[PDB]
Amino acid sequence: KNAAEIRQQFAMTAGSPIIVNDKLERYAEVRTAFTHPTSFFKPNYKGEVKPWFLSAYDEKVRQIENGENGPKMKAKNVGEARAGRALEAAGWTLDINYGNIYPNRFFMLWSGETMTNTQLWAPVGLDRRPPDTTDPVELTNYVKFAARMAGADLVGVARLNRNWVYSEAVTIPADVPYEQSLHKEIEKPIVFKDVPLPIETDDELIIPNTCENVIVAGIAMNREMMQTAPNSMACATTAFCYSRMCMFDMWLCQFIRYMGYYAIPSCNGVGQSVAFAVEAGLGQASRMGACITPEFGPNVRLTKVFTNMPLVPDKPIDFGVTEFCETCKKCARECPSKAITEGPRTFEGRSIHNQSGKLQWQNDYNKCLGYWPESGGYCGVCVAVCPFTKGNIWIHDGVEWLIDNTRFLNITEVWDGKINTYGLDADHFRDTVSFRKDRVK
Amino acid sequence: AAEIRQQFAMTAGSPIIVNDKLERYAEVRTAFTHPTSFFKPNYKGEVKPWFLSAYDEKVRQIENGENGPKMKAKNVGEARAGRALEAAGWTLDINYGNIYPNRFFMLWSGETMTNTQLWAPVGLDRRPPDTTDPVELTNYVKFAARMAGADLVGVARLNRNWVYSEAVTIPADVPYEQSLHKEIEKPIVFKDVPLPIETDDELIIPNTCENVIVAGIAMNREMMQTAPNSMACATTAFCYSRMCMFDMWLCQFIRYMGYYAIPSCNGVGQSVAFAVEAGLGQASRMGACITPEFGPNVRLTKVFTNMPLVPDKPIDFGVTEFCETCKKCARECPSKAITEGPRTFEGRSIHNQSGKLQWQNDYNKCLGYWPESGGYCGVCVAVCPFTKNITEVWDGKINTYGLDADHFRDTVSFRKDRV
Ligand SMILES: Oc1c(Cl)cccc1Cl
Ligand SMILES: Oc1c(Cl)cccc1Cl
Ligand code: SF4
Ligand code: SF4
Ligand code: SF4
Ligand code: SF4
Repeated sequence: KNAAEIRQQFAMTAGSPIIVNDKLERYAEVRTAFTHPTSFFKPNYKGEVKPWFLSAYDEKVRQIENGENGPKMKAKNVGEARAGRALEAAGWTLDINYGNIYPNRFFMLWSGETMTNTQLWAPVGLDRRPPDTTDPVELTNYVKFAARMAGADLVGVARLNRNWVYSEAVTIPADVPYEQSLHKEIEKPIVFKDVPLPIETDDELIIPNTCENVIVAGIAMNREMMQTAPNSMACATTAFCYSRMCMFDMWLCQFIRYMGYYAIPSCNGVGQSVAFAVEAGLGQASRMGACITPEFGPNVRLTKVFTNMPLVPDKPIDFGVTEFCETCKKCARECPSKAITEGPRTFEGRSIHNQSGKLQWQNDYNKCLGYWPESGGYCGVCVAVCPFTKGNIWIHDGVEWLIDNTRFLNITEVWDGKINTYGLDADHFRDTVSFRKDRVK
Repeated sequence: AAEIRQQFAMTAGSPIIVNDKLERYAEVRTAFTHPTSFFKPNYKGEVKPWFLSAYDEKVRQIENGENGPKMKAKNVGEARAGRALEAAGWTLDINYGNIYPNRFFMLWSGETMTNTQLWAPVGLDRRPPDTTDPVELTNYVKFAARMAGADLVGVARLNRNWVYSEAVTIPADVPYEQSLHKEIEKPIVFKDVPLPIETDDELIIPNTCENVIVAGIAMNREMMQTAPNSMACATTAFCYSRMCMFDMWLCQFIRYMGYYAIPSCNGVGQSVAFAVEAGLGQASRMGACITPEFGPNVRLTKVFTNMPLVPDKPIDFGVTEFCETCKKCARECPSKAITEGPRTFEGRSIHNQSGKLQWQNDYNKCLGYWPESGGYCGVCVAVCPFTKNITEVWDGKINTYGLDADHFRDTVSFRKDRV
C-alpha cells in the first residue's frame, strides 16, 4: 500500500472543488449548534433544561455511578467507567471551553509577542528579522516539515477562500478572566483590511489583505477508541486530539513568525475547517459532512493556520467519495438522532446551523447535538461506522488503486489491547511518511 | 522489542550502587545554573549568561549562512529555517526545561487549571478513587501515558536520593518577564501531609508519594545525527514541549482518577536515575539512560504520585560492559567532557553527585561548548552505537512528531507488556 501513489492518482486540476451559488454569504459562528440559543439548551436525564454540556456532565456522572461506559452500556465495573471519563477529561488539558474558538485569546494569540517562548528568544530577533526565504517552493517544504514535527499526520496548503471565514467570531472581551468566560461570550466581526499585521481592535478582528494562504493539518484519532462510539473511549480520543491541535497551531505559528511572516492560529475558531481541508486536498466532503481522507477516512481532526508566507497550493483530490456517499448511507441509517440526511445534496440549508449557497448534504445539527447530553459524550457513531474509517479499504488491481466495494455492503478489550504513542497505529503509520517530493512539486 | 525487554529483566532492586557518602543534590549545582559555570564569553569576548552568548552565535551563524560551527548551510535561508524550527520547538517550555516546581505548566495541584475548572461539575478530581488495585491502575495509567505521547513508560518506587535537596524556582507572584532575574533556591521536603503543598519556605511532597512514573520521549534520528548543528537543536526542543504536554495530560488523568500527581520535566529530581530504576534503560559512559529502542536518543520526564502501582523491573542488556570498552563518545566529544576512565563514587566537580557508582564527567566542559557552537551539541548521543547534511534532512524522510515508521512497531503495547 502506497499512500503517495494513491494521492497522485486521484489529484485534480487546480480550483476550489466546492460548488456555490449566489445565496452564499459568510456564516456567523454563533449560528453553530454549540453556540446558537435555539440549540444551546438541552434537557438532562431528569428533564432539567441546561447548557448542553452541563446536561451531558450530568449523564457522565450518572453513568459512572451506575458502572456504565455509555448509554445502556454496562462497564466491567465502576472503576472502568471512572477511568474512561478521567481519560476523556484529561485529554482536554490544552483546550479552552471545547475548541479554542475565541480568536486572539489564551492559546490562540494572533501575535507571538507576549508568549513566554517569544520573550525568551527575543535576543535572537527571529520574529523581527525580515524573511531570508521568499521562494514559495522552499517555504512549502520548510513549513510542511515543521508541520509534521508539530504533530500533523496530514498537511496541505490552499489559497484562503474567505467564503469559509466566519463573518463574526464568538469571543470574549479582552478584560474578562477565564472563570467568567462562559458567561461573557460576545460576537465580533472578522474583517479584511489593508494593514501590515493581524490586529484586534475594540470593534473588529482584522486579518490583513495580504493573508493569502491557509495551512490545514489532519490530526489522526485512534481507530479502536473511536469504534467504541458513542461510549466514553471515543470521547477520549476526540479530547486528546483537541490538545494535539492546540500544540500544532502554536508550534507552527511560532515557526512561521520566526521565519519572518505572520500567522493566525484557529483550532475550531475563525473558519470552517472542512471546507479548507477540501480545498487544501486533504480529502473530500461526505454525506455526514466531515472531510474524508484516504488515510484515515473521517477519523481525523482538523486545525488550520492562516499566513502571508508565500506557499504553493496543493491540488484538490477526488477519489470517488461523493459517488460512494451517494449509494452508501450507512452513517445516516446508524445515526442515533437521524440527523444525517438520506437525500440528495442541495444548496439550501436545513436550518440556521447550515451555511446555504454551497452544494452539500444538508444535515440537522440540532438533532446531532441533542444526542450528546442523552449519551453523555460526543457520539461519533457516523465516523465509527463509515467504511472509509476502516484501515483496509484500498486495493491495487495491477494497474491502479481502487476502493474495495465489499466494505460498503468492548471497552475492557480496548484498555487491555493495542496502543502506541499518541494512539497512532504502527500498522498504518507508514502511510504518512513524507519526503520532499510529497511536500512540494 | 517486548521480547527483548523481558529477556533482559533483572530481579527487583535499584541497580544504582551507592555508598554511605551519598547526599541529596541541590539543583543549583547543575552547570546550567551554578554561578561557577553560568557565565561564558560570546564570540566577541563579551561575558554573558551562557545562553545569551549562545544566542549571539546563532545570529552570527544565520548572518554567515551557517548551520553550526564551521558548517556552511546551503544558503542564509536554510540557516534561518533551522534556527526558526529550533526556537519554535520550545513553545511549551519555560526557560529551558520547566524546572521551577509548581509554576506555569508544572502545577502541583490541578485546581486552578482551565481544564479542571471547565470539568468541575463532574467532580472527578474530588471523587475518591474507584480503583485501588495497583495492577489495574498500572494498566490504566500506562495506557494514558501512551496517549499522552510517551514512547516508553515505566514505574518505580520513588527513591528520594534522586530528588533534589533544594529546587531552583521563583517567587510565586513574580511575573514571567522577571523570572530569569529572580531565581531562588527552595528546599524539597517530605512530610505527613495529605496533598502536595508549597509554603513560603518549602516545597512539601507527601510521605504517601510512593511512586514515580517515567516517560521516554523519542527524538528524531536523522536530526540528532546533525549534532552539533541546528537540526539536532530542533529535535531536542520539540521533545521538551512534548515532555510538558505529557506531564500535564498524565497529571490530570491521575488527578481525575482520585489521586494526586506532581509533574516535573527537567525539575524536582534526576531523570536518568529514575529511568534506570523504572527499567527504561541503563546508565552509560556519557551519563545518559541508554534504552534498547532508542539508545540514548530519547528524552525523559517523570510524574510523582501516591496512586498504587506495580513497579517495573530494572533491565540489564549489557550496556555497562559495552561502555567499558567502547569510549566512542569520549573520543568524539568536542570539549573532552566525558571520561575514558573507570567508574568511581567521587564526582569530578560540584556538578556531580558524589556517592553513587557512575562514570564521572566534567559537565562545565560540556556546557562551555554550547555558546561556542551555538546549539545543544549532542555529538555523544549521535555517535553512540546504541543510537543507530542538513539540506538532505529538510528534503528527506519525516513523519508525525519526528517518529519513524520503520521502528514505530517496536513501541506497540498490549496489557501483557504494561503489567
Ligand atoms: O468539537 C467538540 C466540541 Cl466544540 C465540544 C465537545 C466535543 C467536540 Cl467533538
Ligand atoms: O536541557 C537543555 C536546556 Cl535546560 C536548555 C537548552 C538545551 C537543553 Cl538540551
Ligand atoms: S458512512 Fe457511507 S454515506 Fe456516510 S460518510 Fe461514510 S461513505 Fe459516506
Ligand atoms: S455524531 Fe452521532 S448523532 Fe451526530 S451525526 Fe454523527 S452519528 Fe449522528
Ligand atoms: S553534549 Fe557534546 S560537549 Fe557535551 S558531553 Fe556530549 S559530546 Fe561532549
Ligand atoms: S558511545 Fe560507547 S561508551 Fe559512550 S555511551 Fe555509547 S556505548 Fe557507552
